[PDB]
Formats: sequence, structure tokens, C-alpha cells
Amino acid sequence: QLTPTFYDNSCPNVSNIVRDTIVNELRSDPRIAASILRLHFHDCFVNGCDASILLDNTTSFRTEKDAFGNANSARGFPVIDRMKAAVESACPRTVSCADLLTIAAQQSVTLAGGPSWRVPLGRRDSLQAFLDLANANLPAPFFTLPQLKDSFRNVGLNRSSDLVALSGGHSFGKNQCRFIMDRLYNFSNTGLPDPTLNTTYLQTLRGLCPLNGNLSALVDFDLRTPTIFDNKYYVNLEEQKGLIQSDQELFSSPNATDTIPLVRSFANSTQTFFNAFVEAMDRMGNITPLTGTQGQIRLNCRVVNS
Ligand code: HEM
Ligand SMILES: COc1cc(/C=C/C(=O)O)ccc1O
Ligand SMILES: COc1cc(/C=C/C(=O)O)ccc1O
Ligand SMILES: [Ca+2]
Ligand SMILES: [Ca+2]
Repeated sequence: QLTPTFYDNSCPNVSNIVRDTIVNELRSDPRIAASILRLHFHDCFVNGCDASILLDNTTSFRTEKDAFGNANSARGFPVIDRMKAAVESACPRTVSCADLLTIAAQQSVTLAGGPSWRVPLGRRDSLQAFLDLANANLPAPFFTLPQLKDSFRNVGLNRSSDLVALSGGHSFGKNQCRFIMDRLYNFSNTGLPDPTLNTTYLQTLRGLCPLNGNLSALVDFDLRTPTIFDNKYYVNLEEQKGLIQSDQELFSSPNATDTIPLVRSFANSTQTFFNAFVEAMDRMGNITPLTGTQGQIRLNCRVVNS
């Protein structure tokens, strides 16, 4: 069983080292906190939270970094190496990359103004990466609500509260024009913009993402508080101002009978959202972990030991 006190004896300062590393990085890159949370998410949705996503290419297996969901998207890997090196110096061969990334995600959320809690620990590192599993498991921004739900259930999260609460991760962070071009100019081959996108916001987004423009240009997930982790992400949905398709569907989809009340619940109370996010976060963090003697304590998160 995973436990929050796993390193209280072997490395009582792991959480502190991780925090300081993020605090320093945030001064030169205010997007790092969001990037790190996403890395933990993409790690857990592929064979569980086993740091498989941090592994680089080998002649035997391809890195998950080249998955459609990570390629020219996932970021912050060097920052993870920095906190890892620091932790290894403070406590040699003690903290796994999988646990490190979990703590890093929790600290990122807290540093961004989100809830604060102690994540369960005791996960160990994988001996391989799963590129194909990543392309199949990572949900896409153009997914319908049914697909989004299927995606979460596929990894072990059956609750709609998991999807709605974890989707709150979009209360900060950036998104490329590339993933909303369809919503702005030609949604589902209708030749028209997505009707579930507020017309006034549509205009704003079209200005940031003109047709035939830079598809790599970055746009904020939350027009209200772009870098602050809060429940404003849900208020946007209620106003049809969710950035990507997968966001707005939680409130506009014909299959959203169960997600709508959850969206409103989180939008009405920060405490309600924070509690659900913590609960959902720990559930995601409990997806098929390697524990005990399974897997290893990777010294360099990029490669398997020795
Ligand atoms: C429900 C399905 C989800 C889909 C379809 C989805 C899709 C995406 C997309 C398209 C981006 C933009 C990537 C880019 O432009 O390169 C992104 C970024 C992000 N996502 Fe999600 N996401 C989902 C769930 C989540 C979850 C569960 C979390 C974490 C709890 C999360 C946290 C983030 C963060 C923080 C960013 C911004 C990262 C950065 O700015 O570096 N996402 N996601
Ligand atoms: C970067 O932040 C920290 C680093 C350490 C390192 C200890 C060691 O190397 O023994 C301890 C506490 C910290 O908050
Ligand atoms: C950029 O982020 C994502 C992209 C995809 C898929 C892209 C594609 O199939 O072209 C899936 C999940 C993601 O989180
Ligand atoms: Ca993984
Ligand atoms: Ca916000």
C-alpha cells in the first residue's frame, strides 16, 4: 500500500528540495508548474505512475516523449533531472523518479495557489517505456465526452468526478492554436465554428489563432486566471469559455448529464473543487504502481539503472 510517510525517515526533506527547485524555476519560467503537473498525468495514464514517461530512447524501446500527446508538447524534463540530482545528493538511491514526479506535481499545484496535501508514496520506477500504450491511452483534445470517459475508465478512473476534477488541471497552463483551429473555423467538417464556444470568446481566440497562422502559438487554458490554480476553469465552462473541445464537453455534451452538476459544484465552491481534485489526484496517483521490490530506484530518471 502506498503511504504519505514513506520517506519521513529515509528522506524527510524530499518535499522541500522539490519545492525549492520549482520555486526557483518559476522565476524564469512561470509555466513550469503547469508543465510538471501534466507530466505526472501523462505518466500515470500509461502503465501507471512509474516514471516510464521520463525514459529516453533506447535501441530496444521507443521513448513516450515521441507520443502524439507528448511530442513537441510535454516539457520540463530538465527541471525534473535537477530536482532528482538534488534529492540524490541529499538521500542517495532513496527516492524513485515516479514518487519524485508525484511530489513535484503536488508541489506545483500548491505553488500555483492550489490545495496542499501529502501524496501517497512508495512507487518504484519502470524498466521500460511504452510509446504505443501512450498513443492509445492519452486522451485527445478532440475527444467527445464518451471518449474522454472511456479514456479515464481504461486506466482505472471510473468516476465522472475524477474526469471533471482532474480536468481542473486546465485552470492554468498553455495550449497550442493547433488544437482549437477546428473549433474556430471548421468543427467536425461543418464549415462552421464549434457552437458550444462563446461567440465573443471565439473572436478573441481567432485573433490569437488566425487561420493559416502559427499553429504552435500558445494560448491560456483559463482566460480568467492563466497561471493561478483555482476553480475559475469551471466558471468558464458555464459560460461556454472552455478552451479545448474536451473542456467544454464536460458541460455542453449531450452525455454531460452527470458531469454538468459536478462542473457547477466545483464552480460554486473552491473548497468543493480542491477536495475533489485532491481525491482525484490521489486516485490517479494510485494507478497500477510498482511497489516493494518491483521495478527499481532509478538514479537518472532518463535511463534504467546500470
Ligand atoms: C481530460 C483529458 C485531457 C485532455 C484531452 C488534455 C489535453 C491537453 C492539451 C491539448 C494540452 C495542450 C498541449 C500543447 O499545447 O502542447 C494540455 C495541456 C495541459 N494539461 Fe491537459 N488534458 C487532459 C487532462 C489533463 C489532466 C488530468 C491534467 C492534470 C491533472 C492536465 C494538465 C494539463 C496542464 C497543466 C497543461 C498545460 C501544460 C503546459 O502549459 O506546459 N490535463 N492538455
Ligand atoms: C534545494 O533545497 C534544499 C536542498 C537540501 C539539500 C540537502 C543535502 O544536499 O544534503 C535540503 C533542503 C532544501 O530545501
Ligand atoms: C497535444 O496534446 C495531446 C495531443 C493528442 C493527440 C494528437 C493527435 O492525435 O494528433 C492527445 C493527447 C494530448 O494531450
Ligand atoms: Ca507511466
Ligand atoms: Ca486559473
